[PDB]
Amino acid sequence: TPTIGMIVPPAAGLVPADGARLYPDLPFIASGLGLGSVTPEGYDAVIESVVDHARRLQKQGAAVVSLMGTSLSFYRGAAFNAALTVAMREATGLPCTTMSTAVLNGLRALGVRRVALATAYIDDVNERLAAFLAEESLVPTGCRSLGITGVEAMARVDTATLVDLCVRAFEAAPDSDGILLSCGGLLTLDAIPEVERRLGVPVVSSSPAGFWDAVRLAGGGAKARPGYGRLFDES
Repeated sequence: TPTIGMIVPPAAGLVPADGARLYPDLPFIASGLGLGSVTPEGYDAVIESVVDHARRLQKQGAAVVSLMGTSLSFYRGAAFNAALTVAMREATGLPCTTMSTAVLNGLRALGVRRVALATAYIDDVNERLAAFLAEESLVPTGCRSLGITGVEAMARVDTATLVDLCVRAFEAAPDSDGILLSCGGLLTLDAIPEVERRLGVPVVSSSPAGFWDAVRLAGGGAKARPGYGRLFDES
């Protein structure tokens, strides 16, 4: 059974709880970046830090590495994500991926072209992720946010609150094939099937999608626990 390595933003470097539950029998390890919003040391220093943490995971026995950070994966667009992926792969000799690649793969697997975006965080996250999706020829149809800033760190948002968010996002953009939920706080898994039940359209949650994508990359053919929505039920 291959170990799955994840690079996460906070220095604490914990494996995210919101996804680990999908795969209770698989070993995950994580390495935390601790980077600031801006890094005065410059662009090379940011890339070096990502690459160093990928090496650390390789040395600790990871069989694949996923960059599980929203800003690094999405905020500079798809070409940057691809270049950083190759830099990671060339640094480690391991299959490497990211959260944005995972989200693209999830929406593709579900046949989603027109997407409504929802977040528990600020508008800017939806705008960045929408621009990224649009550049990849998907069609953002609408954006809804809760504005809870603490979700950039340790905040947990109630399932019912996340469900209302996604439902209202879709009702405002009812011409959508599906919904992308990002920055939803510590736990989002429970909202997914409930939203899908109420709307009849699939939901991709960015962090759980990164788990699914890494497990797929790993090549074991392990299935997620059932009951967490179309993407995980079907793969």
